[PDB]
Amino acid sequence: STNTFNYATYHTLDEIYDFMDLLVAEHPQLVSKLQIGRSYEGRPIYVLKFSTGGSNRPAIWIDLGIHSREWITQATGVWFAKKFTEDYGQDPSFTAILDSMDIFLEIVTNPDGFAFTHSQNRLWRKTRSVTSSSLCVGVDANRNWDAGFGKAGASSSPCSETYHGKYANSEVEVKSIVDFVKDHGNFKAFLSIHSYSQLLLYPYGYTTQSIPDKTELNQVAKSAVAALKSLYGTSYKYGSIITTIYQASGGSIDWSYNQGIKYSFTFELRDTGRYGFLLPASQIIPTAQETWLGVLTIMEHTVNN
Ligand SMILES: [O-]
Ligand SMILES: [Zn+2]
Ligand SMILES: [Zn+2]
Repeated sequence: STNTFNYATYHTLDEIYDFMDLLVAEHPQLVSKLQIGRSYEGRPIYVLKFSTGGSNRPAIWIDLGIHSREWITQATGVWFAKKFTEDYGQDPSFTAILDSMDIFLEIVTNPDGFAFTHSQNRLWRKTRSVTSSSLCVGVDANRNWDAGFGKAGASSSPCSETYHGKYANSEVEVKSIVDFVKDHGNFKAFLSIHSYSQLLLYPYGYTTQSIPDKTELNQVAKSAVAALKSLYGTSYKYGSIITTIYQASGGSIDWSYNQGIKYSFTFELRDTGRYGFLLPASQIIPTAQETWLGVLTIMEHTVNN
């Protein structure tokens, strides 16, 4: 049961996939599992849909683990999934959100790379797509989106960790999300989870031009970092991607924002470099707890209060 599943340790790809089947079996009144595509190697790509009814209700997209090595993200996603099922009908605020909006959660956005971090390279970041012309494998899925694709902030060299691929959406793991979100057409928030650095970022990453909704998103971001900090005092910096980290092209939130999805944010979770990607399992639950308060604040702003 999801009640005996250990949320305080890291899991394999199959354990997480089995957890998904368990959650759907236990809470059919709220969650269902969708296969939106298959990875380069043929692994199914799954999205959990949380909904209380309706026809094409406004939605919130949340993806985790696009960069496979960022294990704290998939772990936070599993906990989030459990959280949603416990809080509905309990937390008055979250209850109002699910009563008028659907939440789409993608725990393992890059399954091939995730399997690879467990079998061969713990620090693997990219997908596992093969390019016959190179001995190097993979494309950085967060440089593959049609948002300033091929511009500064990504590399054209296949061996680079930030290789953008041959063309925008070349990676099936990316195309499957683009297609799904576009066909859906009613997403109001697009949240992508990463690690590490402790930053809450909004568009743009590919250009220094300010998004027209700059002042609003910056206020929402300030509110979200305040709420997250309240719990354990964890401090986050926030701002546009280009001014807060560096210029980065072909990123997902830049693409989602240009698709009319206003509340597009990227979270860079714990820590700031002590452990980096190898965050100890003892910090899983705490990280998941604080990030939740931050995420919820953004959602309340999308239902509009
Ligand atoms: O990242
Ligand atoms: Zn990342
Ligand atoms: Zn990052």
